[PDB]
Amino acid sequence: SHMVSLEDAVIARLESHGERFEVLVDPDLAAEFRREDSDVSVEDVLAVQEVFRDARKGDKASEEAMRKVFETADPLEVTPVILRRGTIQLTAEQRRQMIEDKRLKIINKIAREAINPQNGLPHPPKRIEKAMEEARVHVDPFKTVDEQVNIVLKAIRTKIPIKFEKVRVAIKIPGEMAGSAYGVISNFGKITNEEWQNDGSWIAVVEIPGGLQDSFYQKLSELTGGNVETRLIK
Repeated sequence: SHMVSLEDAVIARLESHGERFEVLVDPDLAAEFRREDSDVSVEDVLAVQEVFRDARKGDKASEEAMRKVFETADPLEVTPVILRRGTIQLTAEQRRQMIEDKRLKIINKIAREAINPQNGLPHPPKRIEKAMEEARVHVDPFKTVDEQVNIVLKAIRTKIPIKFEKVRVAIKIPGEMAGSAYGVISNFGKITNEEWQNDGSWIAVVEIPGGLQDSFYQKLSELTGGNVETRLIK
């Protein structure tokens, strides 16, 4: 059962005519809540169901002040307005930790999904990282990894040849390993076709994120102790 630690909670703040209203929120869930068509409930976003004047100092808002500003004193009705119209306040440590966390996740997600369209091959994480530096990418502490991946990809595509692309790999493995390979495959992609062979081996066509071509081969080879054949489809 999930909860934001009080250490990890951030503040969402809304000011009206010089008066602050603040709530303590899970930063990941708060970011999701801000997205279009999110299924995250406000109850899951809030660390406590209380509206503060100052959330770090613990001074809380009057019901009268909330009614004046929001036309409601219900924290579950006030909070969505603060989240959608307000700002996010981070401590120095939180900003540093969040940027670092998201930076690594962005590098990995790009490395996983991307290929070099010139040769069809993956870019190692280190290459993506180097491109981000060249493009002087600033990672945001708060924006979701999903949103930032697209921003960052656009920024680095002038530095390196890069595109998100799924690829299809045909694999051939001994029949004894087919059950086991299904489990490995499910970490990497989706089986689009599979056929037991006349000779007892098993062939599967697997659609994977293009940046995983080498990792996929490595895991399959380790599983089958080298008893695997792979090729890119066509």
